[PDB]
Amino acid sequence: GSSGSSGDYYQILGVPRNASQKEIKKAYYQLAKKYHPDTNKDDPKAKEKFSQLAEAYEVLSDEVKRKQYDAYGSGPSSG
Repeated sequence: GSSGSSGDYYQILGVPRNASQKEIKKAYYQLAKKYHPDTNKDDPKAKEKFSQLAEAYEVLSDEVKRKQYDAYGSGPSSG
């Protein structure tokens, strides 16, 4: 129960583990625009957040990456 999870793309984007291709796409853009580097001038942390998004979608949007990630999507990081 560590306050603040990092790694689960589903969380980064804000979609359920059983999201839909449509939701994944729509969400990705929704978040991206929200955490845009342009609007975020005095936000050096954002630049990092946005990067996470793109990477998240790339995998999800991809059936291959999503499938593999679906099984290899575990957080063994002690907690």
